[PDB]
Amino acid sequence: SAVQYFQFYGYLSQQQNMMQDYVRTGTYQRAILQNHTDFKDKIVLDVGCGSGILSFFAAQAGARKIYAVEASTMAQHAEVLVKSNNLTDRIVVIPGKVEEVSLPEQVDIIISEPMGYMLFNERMLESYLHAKKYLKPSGNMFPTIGDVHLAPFTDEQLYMEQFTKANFWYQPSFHGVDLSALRGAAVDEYFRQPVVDTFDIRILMAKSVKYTVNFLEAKEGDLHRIEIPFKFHMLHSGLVHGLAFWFDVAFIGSIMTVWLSTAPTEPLTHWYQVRCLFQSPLFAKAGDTLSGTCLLIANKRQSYDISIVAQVDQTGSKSSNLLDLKNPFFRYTGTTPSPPPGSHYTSPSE
Amino acid sequence: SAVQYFQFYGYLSQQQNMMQDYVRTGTYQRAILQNHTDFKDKIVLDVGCGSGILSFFAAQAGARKIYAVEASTMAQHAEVLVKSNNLTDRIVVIPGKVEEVSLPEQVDIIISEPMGYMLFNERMLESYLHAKKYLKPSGNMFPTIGDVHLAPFTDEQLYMEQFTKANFWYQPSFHGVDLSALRGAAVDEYFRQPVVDTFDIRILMAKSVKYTVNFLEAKEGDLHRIEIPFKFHMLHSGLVHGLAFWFDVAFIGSIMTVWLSTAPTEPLTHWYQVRCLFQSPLFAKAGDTLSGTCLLIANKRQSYDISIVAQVDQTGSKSSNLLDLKNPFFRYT
Amino acid sequence: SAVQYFQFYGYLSQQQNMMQDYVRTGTYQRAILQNHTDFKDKIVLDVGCGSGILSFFAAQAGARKIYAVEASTMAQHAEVLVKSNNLTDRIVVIPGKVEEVSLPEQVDIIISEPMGYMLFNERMLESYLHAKKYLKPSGNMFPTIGDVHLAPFTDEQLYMEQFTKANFWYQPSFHGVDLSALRGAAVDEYFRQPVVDTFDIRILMAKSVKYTVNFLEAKEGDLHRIEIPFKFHMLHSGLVHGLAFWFDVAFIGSIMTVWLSTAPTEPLTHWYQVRCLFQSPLFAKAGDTLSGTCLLIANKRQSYDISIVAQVDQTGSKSSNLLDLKNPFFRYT
Amino acid sequence: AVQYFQFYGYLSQQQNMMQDYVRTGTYQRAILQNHTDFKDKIVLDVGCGSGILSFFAAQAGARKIYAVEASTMAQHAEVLVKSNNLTDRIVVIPGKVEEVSLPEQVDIIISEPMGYMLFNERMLESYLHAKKYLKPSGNMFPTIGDVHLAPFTDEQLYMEQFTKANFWYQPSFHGVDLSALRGAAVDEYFRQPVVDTFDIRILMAKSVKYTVNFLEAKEGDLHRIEIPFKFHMLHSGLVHGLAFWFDVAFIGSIMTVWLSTAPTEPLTHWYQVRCLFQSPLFAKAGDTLSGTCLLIANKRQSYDISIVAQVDQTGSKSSNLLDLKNPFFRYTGTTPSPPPGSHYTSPS
Ligand SMILES: Nc1ncnc2c1ncn2[C@@H]1O[C@H](C[N@H+](CC[NH3+])CC[C@H]([NH3+])C(=O)O)[C@@H](O)[C@H]1O
Ligand SMILES: Nc1ncnc2c1ncn2[C@@H]1O[C@H](C[N@H+](CC[NH3+])CC[C@H]([NH3+])C(=O)O)[C@@H](O)[C@H]1O
Ligand SMILES: Nc1ncnc2c1ncn2[C@@H]1O[C@H](C[N@H+](CC[NH3+])CC[C@H]([NH3+])C(=O)O)[C@@H](O)[C@H]1O
Ligand SMILES: Nc1ncnc2c1ncn2[C@@H]1O[C@H](C[N@H+](CC[NH3+])CC[C@H]([NH3+])C(=O)O)[C@@H](O)[C@H]1O
Repeated sequence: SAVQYFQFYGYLSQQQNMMQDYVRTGTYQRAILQNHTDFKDKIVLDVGCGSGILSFFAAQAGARKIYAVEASTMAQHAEVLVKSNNLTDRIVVIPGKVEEVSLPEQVDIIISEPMGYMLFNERMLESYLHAKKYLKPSGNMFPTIGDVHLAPFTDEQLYMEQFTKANFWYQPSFHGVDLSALRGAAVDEYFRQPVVDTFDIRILMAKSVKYTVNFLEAKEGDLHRIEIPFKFHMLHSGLVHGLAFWFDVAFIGSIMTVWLSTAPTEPLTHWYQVRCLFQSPLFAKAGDTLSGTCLLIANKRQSYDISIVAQVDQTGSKSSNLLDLKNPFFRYTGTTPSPPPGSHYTSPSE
Repeated sequence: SAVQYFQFYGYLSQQQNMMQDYVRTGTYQRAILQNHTDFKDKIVLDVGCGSGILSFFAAQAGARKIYAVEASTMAQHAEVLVKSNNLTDRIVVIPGKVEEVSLPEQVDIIISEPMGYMLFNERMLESYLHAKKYLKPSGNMFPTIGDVHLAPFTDEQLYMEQFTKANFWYQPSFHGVDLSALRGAAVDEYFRQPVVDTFDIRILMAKSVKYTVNFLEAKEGDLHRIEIPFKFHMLHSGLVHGLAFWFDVAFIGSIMTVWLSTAPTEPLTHWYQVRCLFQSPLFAKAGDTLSGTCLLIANKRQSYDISIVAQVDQTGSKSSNLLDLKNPFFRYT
Repeated sequence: SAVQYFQFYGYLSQQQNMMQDYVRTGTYQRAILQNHTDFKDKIVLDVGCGSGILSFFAAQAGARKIYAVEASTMAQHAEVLVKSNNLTDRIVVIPGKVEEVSLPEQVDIIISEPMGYMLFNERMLESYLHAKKYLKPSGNMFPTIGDVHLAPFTDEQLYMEQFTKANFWYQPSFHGVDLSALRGAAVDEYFRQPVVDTFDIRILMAKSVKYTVNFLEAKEGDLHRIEIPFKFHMLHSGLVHGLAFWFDVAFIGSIMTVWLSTAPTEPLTHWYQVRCLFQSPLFAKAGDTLSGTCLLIANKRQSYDISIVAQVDQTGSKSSNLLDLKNPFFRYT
Repeated sequence: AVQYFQFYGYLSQQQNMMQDYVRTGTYQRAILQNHTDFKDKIVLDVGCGSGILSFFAAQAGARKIYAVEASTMAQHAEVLVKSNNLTDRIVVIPGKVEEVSLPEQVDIIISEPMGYMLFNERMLESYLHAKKYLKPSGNMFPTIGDVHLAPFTDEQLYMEQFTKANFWYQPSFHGVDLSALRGAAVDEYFRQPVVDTFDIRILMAKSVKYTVNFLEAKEGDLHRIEIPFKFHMLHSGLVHGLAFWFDVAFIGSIMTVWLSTAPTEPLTHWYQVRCLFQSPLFAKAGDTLSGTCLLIANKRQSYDISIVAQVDQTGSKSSNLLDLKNPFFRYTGTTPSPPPGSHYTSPS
């Protein structure tokens, strides 16, 4: 539901949680300030301003007028901050959906933070693209482009954990009740959940594949159906338990390009990384090719139905999987991720 | 939304989380089996059967026919278990809301698990009471009664934990931005959050006060406005940081009465306990009396508007508070 | 106020308290005796001799004549010690303020112990500098130079101790009275308090910054306005709760240079260390630079109005703070 | 006078006084339980500080409350009067009660003018001075003040003074002979009244009480306070000095309420005060310890204390001169130990 989505972002604690992500917030601030010529005396649109922080960064960069659109009740709080920071003549908070509000004029640049898990979750990118109707023909988008990265991984424990949980139902006398008939359904449910957390990069079995969305060119409708083909050339031999997902966005300004990355090679963000499991894992040897497709289909719950089909070309062994991005499993514990066993090529005792 | 509510309970993982609470499940089973004569050859209604477990307990106790009503998709799973457990002739799953379905006959006993945090959360108690339209005049209800217990507590660490998070909004220059104008709003939000977890009973400053709901006598409408008065006789001197809440239910059967407790003196359940924090603690001395009321008003979001007003009678120190069950702080780890 | 100062130093217990600081007294004695050649057959001025201890040290080092100026009543006690130690021909107690007395001749070397908290507190340094009107050209001063050290620190416990105290004025119903309107005033007051005590150096977030006062060159008026710029290169990521202050002085003699340090890495002195708290801490990452200035303005109440302005340059996060040396928080155990 | 009022300008001290539950709670109870003395009456709060007592008076139904305050605290009180929506009932008057002007005479005066040994800080004089604004038959809250004194024995406290002074009794402190100042150091320590608490078992006789009736007394009475005493010794031993504490009474129309700082009561921010004899006196149980404690007002907002004590049966005499404005704060928080030899039955 949309109501619930906007209720979630009405809480100051959630805004705070996002603001406290230093990578995110700091990178946005740097991206805006270091490209000051894209903002000085310009007209700006902030799509989904929340607390208003990005608009304040735009004001720090010298913007003449900033329209800050916000659909949740947070809009009232942003208005309080615009007043208390004495920026009433430069920032105008507009309550409502960017799809339904009216803007007084066209803008030189649109800024937003529309990314969700594996980039697309929450389907805010559509609104962000929708807002382009207010952009002048020479206008810019901050972020300008988004890269989704995919890679196959091996993680036997993560895989087996699912069955360990579902096997609760495989008992003939739970307080006298035979639960076993539901074991299959429980297994399916667990494997339909994308897994949100981080991992050691050594579990990755091949160089990532990149899928790019150019926000200046893309159309809203483009995000209702996203087909991501992939061809992985395996670097390590073993069992492929699924695909890991992360993303980067780039702010391409007149002075410099600034990147915000959620890669597992980078410090963690509140986006972590996402893994989609194969219910049937695939064996591959170094040198093999793992080919297939990831298809994201927009649904009515502000999310996507994910279909992943993969095959090892040399053996023809196939795996097909369906996942629901709206019900991810938050697994992150804070514990340092262990590398796969058999990572020692020299004696650990030396 | 009701949609949201029933979507939450459609997941098998959630059913599993509830089922693996051994105190809960075991206490229900014992309550039913030790009172088998209340079930033997009887007609039963299971309000919100979920996986169907309570209906299976009713069947174990010899019930002749069990109508198991369930509004979520879980209903389909319960049907599978009834079939696989060879009980098609005794357990009948009725998919839908208990407020909207039709039952073939009146029942001798209603069984359910309608309790949430502080007993009243999620507002399933209303549905449970509504189901009484299907109850024969001499019929029973399992649970028969529910007691919510309140007690004042002292916990500096918790108070400062919430305060520290709220003070983020005190910053005059977060990346150059002055957030302070929202500090009052932030404190209000954080302290409206019920704190769900457990605690050592040594933090309790007075004997608990009890508020009883008799499910046999109560009417549905009664749960639209719940006024809970309290008068505590302080046993320890110190700072009262808020009120702790937990609950007991009793299954009053023909053979014996069995209690299910979520008290902090008892083994932990998936309900843990709930605490309401005061934005400013109240100082009290041993022997003082802490008086006031907890008022719950049903709202349009499947929940309650809750106000807690407490005062130290001797000094007139008053605290007024709002609690939002829609936004709990799950602190347990 | 000057009256109060000189009343304070009139008590023998205070003199005792200072004399029993063995690092201080011992370091002074070593500084003077190891550089006996700077005193042998010389004329000395002891600014604020108190008990006279430093003058006795000068006499031990072979000085021909020592003028020991003291404005408090302690002057009479010193004279008793000069007589009982049979040093009347060498130590001459001059009662009065160094700014007002008359000395018969110019001196070869000035000795004093004019340091207070953060070096500058109590404002005896300007009197010490004023005394140079009696110094022969190329004459020496013990101490010769003073280094004030600054460093950012993180200490959540201290911050919340002070914030907890300030939150008393947050109460909306203290014995029925709403105090909250004064919370802003209370927070401002408590956080204006320098925190006097020691700490583990592990709380420091960056290499200290040095500010040097050369007592041979500095002029009296210079201590009426002191501007200390600083640029810290952050070595650790975290919350900067404020700035830590300490000081060293050097006695640069002809035989050797002797240092008296009050650094937290050194044995404790009665000066401890001083910390200034920010009402709101500043977040910083390793590699960032924390820049700003500490401005001390002499006020008419024998103290300084202190302003500390600091910012995290990468984010523009600013903190402006006031410190009141007149109202310290003595925290050491 | 400047420093005195500078001290009370800080919110932290007001807070320290407010957090003393005995004091604050007892004032609140005294005022609220005697509501007929306040309901629709004209009130004067002498030295209102934060204004707390005025708020108590307002809770009790006062028609108008004049709150006089000489320190900067006056504005903080003004902020609280506005924020508590009581501007038509409470009027904050910045300035000294001796110098400001009130338009009306009042029915009752409230204040908290007590210091160490009751009299320290000399605020009672201001309090009594304020009676120029009191209607005839008007009341005083507190109405009377009782100072209690009793002889004590505390060998450790006594010997402590010499232990501290003997720092100066050494011939080569870093090469310096300090000995000549030892006598001066000893006299200095013994001039300091000792502020802290103690076990009531160190007290050697029932206290003697000196009462000041604030309804009857004049300001001038407090310039010279002569407190005669005659103790009937209950325990035998060495008498090292006199212990001091005080009570005040709020004598209302409905009931009388007491605020005590006695060592038998929970501790207050006033603690208790002990004045040492530089020469102790031996006494037997049953002997009489007679003499006088004379408090003489000085210009330092305090008193010079002269204590002359004698054991009548032996004629052993001791005299002491003390400065109440420079007391030694000795309190540490440690549970006070009773004197050794307090066991009458086997401890094992
Ligand atoms: N079509 C739309 N019209 C208006 N407002 C919208 C919106 N879609 C999302 N929002 C808000 O936009 C914010 C989203 N974001 C990120 C959430 N992952 C807030 C980012 C904020 N600008 C910041 O950087 O702190 C939230 O407050 C959302 O209610
Ligand atoms: N008015 C209503 N009509 C029908 N069904 C309802 C309902 N209100 C709740 N439910 C279901 O009842 C179950 C609740 N409970 C506990 C949730 N805290 C499960 C009870 C089950 N019998 C068990 O004990 O495992 C869930 O499946 C809910 O969808
Ligand atoms: N302008 C001045 N003219 C004369 N006397 C002064 C003075 N300023 C301070 N004093 C005294 O100097 C002493 C200071 N010092 C340091 C005290 N923090 C005494 C130290 C003494 N010399 C020692 O080392 O034992 C005190 O007695 C002060 O009254
Ligand atoms: N002649 C005088 N005229 C006006 N004000 C005076 C005063 N003498 C003392 N005060 C104030 O009285 C207060 C003292 N008292 C007690 C301190 N020992 C505070 C009482 C206050 N009403 C409370 O109970 O909190 C302080 O603010 C003092 O500046």
